[PDB]
Amino acid sequence: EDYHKYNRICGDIRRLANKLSLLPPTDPFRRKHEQLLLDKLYAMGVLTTKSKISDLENKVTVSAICRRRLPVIMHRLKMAETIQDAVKFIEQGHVRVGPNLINDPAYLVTRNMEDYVTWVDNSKIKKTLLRYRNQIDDFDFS
Amino acid sequence: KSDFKFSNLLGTVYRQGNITFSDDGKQLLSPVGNRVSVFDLINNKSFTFEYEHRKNIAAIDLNKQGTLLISIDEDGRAILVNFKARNVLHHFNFKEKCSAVKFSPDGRLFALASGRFLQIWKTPDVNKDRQFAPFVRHRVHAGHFQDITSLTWSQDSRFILTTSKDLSAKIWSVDSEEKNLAATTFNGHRDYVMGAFFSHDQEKIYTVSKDGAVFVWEFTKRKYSWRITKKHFFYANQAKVKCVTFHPATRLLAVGFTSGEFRLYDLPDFTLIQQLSMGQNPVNTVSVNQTGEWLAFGSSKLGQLLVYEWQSESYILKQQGHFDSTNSLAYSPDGSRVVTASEDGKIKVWDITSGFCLATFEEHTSSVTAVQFAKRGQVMFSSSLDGTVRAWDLIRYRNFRTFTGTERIQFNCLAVDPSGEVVCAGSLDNFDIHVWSVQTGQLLDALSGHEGPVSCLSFSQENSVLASASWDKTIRIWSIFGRSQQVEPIEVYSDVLALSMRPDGKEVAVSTLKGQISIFNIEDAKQVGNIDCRKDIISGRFNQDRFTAKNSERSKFFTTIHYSFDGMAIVAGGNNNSICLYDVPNEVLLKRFIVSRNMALNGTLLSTRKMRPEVRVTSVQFSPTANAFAAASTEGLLIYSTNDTILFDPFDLDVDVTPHSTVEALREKQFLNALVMAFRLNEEYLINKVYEAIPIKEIPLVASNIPAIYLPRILKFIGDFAIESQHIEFNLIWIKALLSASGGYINEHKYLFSTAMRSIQRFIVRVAKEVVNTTTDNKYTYRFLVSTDGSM
Amino acid sequence: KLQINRVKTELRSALKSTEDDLGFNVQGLKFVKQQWNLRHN
Amino acid sequence: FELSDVKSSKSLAEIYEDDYTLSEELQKAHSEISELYANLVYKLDVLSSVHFVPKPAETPTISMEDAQPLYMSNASSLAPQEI
Amino acid sequence: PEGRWIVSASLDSTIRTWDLPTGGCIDGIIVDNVATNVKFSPNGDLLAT
Amino acid sequence: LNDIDFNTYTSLEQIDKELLTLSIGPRSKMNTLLHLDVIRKRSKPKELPFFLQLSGEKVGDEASVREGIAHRRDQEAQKKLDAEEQMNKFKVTGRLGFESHFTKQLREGSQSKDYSSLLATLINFSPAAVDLEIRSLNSFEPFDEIVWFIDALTQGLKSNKNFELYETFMSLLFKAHGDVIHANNKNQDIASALQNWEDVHKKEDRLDDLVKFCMGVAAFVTTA
Amino acid sequence: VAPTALKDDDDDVLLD
Amino acid sequence: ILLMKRCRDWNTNAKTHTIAQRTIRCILMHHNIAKLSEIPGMVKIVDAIIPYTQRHFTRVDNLVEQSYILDYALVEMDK
Ligand SMILES: [Mg+2]
Repeated sequence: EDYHKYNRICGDIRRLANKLSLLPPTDPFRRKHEQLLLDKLYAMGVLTTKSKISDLENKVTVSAICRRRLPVIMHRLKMAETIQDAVKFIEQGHVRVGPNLINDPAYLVTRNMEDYVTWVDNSKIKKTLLRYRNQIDDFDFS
Repeated sequence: KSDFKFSNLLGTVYRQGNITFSDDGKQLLSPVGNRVSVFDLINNKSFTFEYEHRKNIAAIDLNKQGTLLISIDEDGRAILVNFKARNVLHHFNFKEKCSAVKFSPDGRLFALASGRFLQIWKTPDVNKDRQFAPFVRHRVHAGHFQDITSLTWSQDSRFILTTSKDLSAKIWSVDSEEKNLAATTFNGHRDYVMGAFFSHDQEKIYTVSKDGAVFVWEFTKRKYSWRITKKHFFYANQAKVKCVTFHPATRLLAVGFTSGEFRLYDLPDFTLIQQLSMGQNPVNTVSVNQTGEWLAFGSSKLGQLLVYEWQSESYILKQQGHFDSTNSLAYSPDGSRVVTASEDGKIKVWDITSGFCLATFEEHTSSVTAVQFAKRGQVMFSSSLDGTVRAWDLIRYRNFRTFTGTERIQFNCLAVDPSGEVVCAGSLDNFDIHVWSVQTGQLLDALSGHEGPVSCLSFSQENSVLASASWDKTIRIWSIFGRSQQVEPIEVYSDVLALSMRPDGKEVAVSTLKGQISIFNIEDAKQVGNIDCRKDIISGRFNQDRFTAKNSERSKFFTTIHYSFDGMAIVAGGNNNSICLYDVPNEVLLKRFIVSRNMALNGTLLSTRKMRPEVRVTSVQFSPTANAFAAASTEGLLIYSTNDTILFDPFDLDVDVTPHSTVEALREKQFLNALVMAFRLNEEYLINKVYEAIPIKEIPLVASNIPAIYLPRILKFIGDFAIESQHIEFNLIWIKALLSASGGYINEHKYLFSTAMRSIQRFIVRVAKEVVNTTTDNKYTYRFLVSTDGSM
Repeated sequence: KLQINRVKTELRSALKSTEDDLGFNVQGLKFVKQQWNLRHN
Repeated sequence: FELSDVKSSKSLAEIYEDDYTLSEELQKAHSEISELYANLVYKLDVLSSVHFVPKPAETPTISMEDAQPLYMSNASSLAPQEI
Repeated sequence: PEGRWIVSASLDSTIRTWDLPTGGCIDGIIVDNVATNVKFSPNGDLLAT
Repeated sequence: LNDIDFNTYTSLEQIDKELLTLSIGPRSKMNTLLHLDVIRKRSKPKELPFFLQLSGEKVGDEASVREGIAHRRDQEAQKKLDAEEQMNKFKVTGRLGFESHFTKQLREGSQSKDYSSLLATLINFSPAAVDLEIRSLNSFEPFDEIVWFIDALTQGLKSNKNFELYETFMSLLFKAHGDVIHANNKNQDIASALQNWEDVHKKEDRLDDLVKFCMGVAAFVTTA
Repeated sequence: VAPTALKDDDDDVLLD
Repeated sequence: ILLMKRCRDWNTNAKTHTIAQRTIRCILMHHNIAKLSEIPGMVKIVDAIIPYTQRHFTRVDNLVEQSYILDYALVEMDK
């Protein structure tokens, strides 16, 4: 497993933030950009809680970005037993993030969109869930 | 009950390939992705060809006669089209990547640069009937050892210069007998040869290299042979020559470098006429007019197109398209202009008639999600993911106000009160609809109640109620104006993606995730109709798919919908390759349009994202003129119009009604009968003939006696005709007669005549006022000069 | 009918008189700007 | 303020010369900061975007795009109150 | 396709094109073999018989 | 009847002589002509000594400042050098006639009292070409060229064709030669030519009456 | 001729 | 200069612009326009008058358009 790309993202966050530390503290230009970076990472879900730039130096990690992966997200939500099963469901097109079907396992769910990841309406997997509960309603076609 | 046909593509003026000037010099041909766009510079108009290639266009050329246009894609597949009739003539496959194509100045022959081979073919005759196999190869030349960069025709159709990557410029003779005349290879350049040209006398040959060296070749004694008499160099610090063109008559050399700047030189003296820069991106193409007074330049990276008049240093054309897909579009209330927004965050205002960008706004930091006009039309609003809503004054083109939430909420949808005093926006993260005051800019309040993100908003243009829908599977009608506030929620079977409000304001349609368009009555809050859309939607299997298209459910719904201004049809689009037009009262599909046929686009047919461009429609709207609808897509703003009207759609026709009888009615001076009969046939040419043959004295008599059924038709005819016609006073006489004669009837039925009156007001405001406004200022300017005391 | 016919005529003339003065001044004041610009540029 | 304790590379003539002819270096960092931010935003945008995201993009220059129509004049863009 | 013309064939070995707005035969042909069917292309560029 | 036979029809150049007709072309030409000046400005492309003469507090001579002891022409001079440098850049030697085509017809039209040829070419020039010609009109007494141009336009207005183009031409005339006309308004030739244009131009006010009426009814009918 | 073929000094001294 | 300063201020208010316009009209009609330009500060005063005059001209002109409702009333009564 290669985390080359995420290391570059983590590194680029470190190099960028360091340059802000160099720029004089009272400058409004740096303060605005530092907050935008923190807001962006918070929106992405990398930072679970609003953090300071000094915290952003060390909280950002490859594992944090891996946690936002859709198959990893599904595993915690218990939609899939194991990551490999989650990837297979994504490839076969049984999962939707909001109104959009995502067939790319590499997709990272944002913080707001985390709540709306679910099975597609006509998935045979979804029918298996409702049949197990005996709650399958054919008016909803699922 | 109208037939819409693709007319033109806004938002894109140049994508790649070579731009070509028309032989008359009054029209410019620019390849726009998978199609060809033609710009009428003198008349300031444009149109896009309806024919479509499988892949992006690579090389095009138009013959000097102006009758035949050849276009070649990146796969070598060619399409020959009749320029005058705008109809495809033939398809031929050259089975190889053709770098360039050029017609002979005679027009009998055209030459192809295919790899390292020069192929010469015979031009099919346009006059002759359609031929199964019209393309015949005159000859194939194989001299070069590497790909041919470009080719140039001799003025007499007797020689061709081909420049290749072999650092050599080589000449050939079109006539086999004339092989001994020109069978020479020119060498000496230290880099790729980009262009070889004849002089006007054809005695001299100029060759230009990528390194920036121009070699002048003459036939002279050392017994006689071609020699480099003079050498010129472009001393660009690092820029490499990208495109070269030469005009023999004026001896103008226009060169575009990779640094994004172009130089004009006078040969053989190498006098630098001028040097300008369009930007930091390479200048991919350069072209010259037939007379040599207009220079056209094209940069592919940012889609810039520039037509430059070096005589007067004026810009005939200066345009740049959207770098990103157009996320939203909005028509001006009268339909004169359309505003487009892109994922960049830049808003561009377009003129429908000219098809050119009047202004570009770059204040928004992030993508602009929605754009909407006020009912008055002077003001335009836009919302962006950066967390701001901005109001734009289009008479003065300024952002006179900006609205924002307390905590920087990302906005996806927007709606404006008809009075232009309240603005509402929705978000995918807050679940509340923020309301602002236009005059003050303060947060009036947040409308709460949705348990899901608010997907879409709309105010009723008349009743001023607000309708919102969400992924909460519900629709809420807000009566915000008034002493007391009411909310009426309506449940829906699935998530609501798009919402449209009927122009009369009595019904609302919603497109759901199930692929259903459901219509509800707002006053009663009960469903009145439903339309199935899953089966109509055409979705292609993506190249990365591991499941079939029929089993695929990626997008079998419509993410955008809009009513027709008559109220009887809905146009719908989504993340798919189909634009479906339905009829609300009877719930049937009137027609389906294929958005794109480009094979490159994905939908037409663990750290790395597998992503390629896809075909999708972001927004659709009907033109308020009721003759066209525009659909924003990845390639650009597609506009379909019913202007051509080649169909025969008679109304209440009878055996007695005939075009000959209508002319006889005019000859007998039965003007009212002739006009009525012309409308029953519904032929524009016959209506126009009768319309212009009615004397001024008889207009009030005819106008008062027109049957009420034909009144909406005639008013619509006048408004559309008067916008581009020259008979300004004749039309105004007709409008005055109709309004005075049928003014009460129009008022009694405002909705019936809403589109006809709007077109009339566009003519009276956008052309008629400008004439009197200039006429009156001369009158006052005149009086001051004569009445006032002259200067010392 | 006669009252509306009358009220129309004097209403137009009074309005046009004000507009005539406004149109005259804007052109004259514009001309003054042009001459100062020409003599001082 | 910080005082340099090392020998100045600039000779005494040069310091007078330089002052004869807010900070260029500070603005230099600003341009790099924007470049780093833009590249970072693109990389995150691609990873979290459902749809395709294109990569963001002396001599006299021509302005391809203008904020106002060319025929429109700056004076006509000012309100009477502003004048 | 535009609804303006009707092209008809008959056992008298002729194909006639009729202009509906004027209600008159604008073109006439004589085919050696009787044309049993006549169909326009949806685009209108081709006529199949 | 051939037009009926080929189901086509071409709009008349002018339905009636008394009826005002616009030019057969784009409507943006009039807008371009009036605001040609600002278009040009908006379209213009975007642009030590060994004995350093330094004194004052900079070099520590604070005593000089206490006792009270204490280039734009050079830029003007350099701007002068650029102007002549621009002239040495171009050395065209082609033989050109004394008079342009535009001015030649202007003289001929006055001689024959028929500016139809001059008007016909006036409609044909580009907006840039039109502006240069009007600006280049001679402005010295007896002001023959200015009077002739007014006479040409006055004939065009009588024709009731190309109404918008002739109006904007006179708008350009006043813009470029208003001071000349204003200073010598009392001169008989200008006053006579001006009066004749006013006599015609006064007639073309019916259009304003039609335009005003239609909106007042159209706006009212669509509203109430 | 090439194989590809078809088919007063005004004095600068001026009195100032 | 004093009088034009008053005319400038009166012009800003739509309730008093009418008096300002006629006084300005009288000045232009009874003075040498060449002399008026040379007066220092006159141009800056004339800078302020023109934009407000244009606003007042755009209004009133619309009132002329609205006055044609009477014309539409008369033709309806004639029927
Ligand atoms: Mg109460």
